[PDB]
Amino acid sequence: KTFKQRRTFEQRVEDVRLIREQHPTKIPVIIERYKGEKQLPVLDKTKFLVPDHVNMSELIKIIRRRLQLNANQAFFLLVNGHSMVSVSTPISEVYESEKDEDGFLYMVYASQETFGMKL
Amino acid sequence: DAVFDIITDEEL
Repeated sequence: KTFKQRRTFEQRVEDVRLIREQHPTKIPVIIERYKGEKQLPVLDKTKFLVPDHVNMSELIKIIRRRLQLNANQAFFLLVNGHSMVSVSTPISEVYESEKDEDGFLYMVYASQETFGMKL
Repeated sequence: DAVFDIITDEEL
C-alpha cells in the first residue's frame, strides 16, 4: 500500500509534528513510485528527511542514487501532482507552497514512457 | 516502511 493508504490523517500529522521537532533543518517528504510505473524500482524506505537547503536538482541526484539507477535510465519527479517549476527551486520554498494538509510533501517518480510529455 | 531515510550533507 502507499503511505496514505497505510496511515490515517491523524497518524500522518503526528508523524510530521514529531519529526520536525527532532530534525530542525530537514523537510519530511514522501517519495513513491508513480502508479503504473514498472521500470523503476520500489524504494524500501519511501519516507525521507531532506536537508532544508537543497534544491530540486540536488534531490533528483540523490533519489537516482537511492534507486541505484544506471545513467541511461530516465527519471522524473511529480511534486504534489505536477512537474517541478524548476530544478533550481529551493526545497524550503517547495515545501511551503506544495505541502499536504498533513504536513508531508508528496512526490512520485516515473520513467520516460510512464511520465509522458514534459513541457 | 515506517523508519525515515535521512539524507545528510555528507551526501551532497
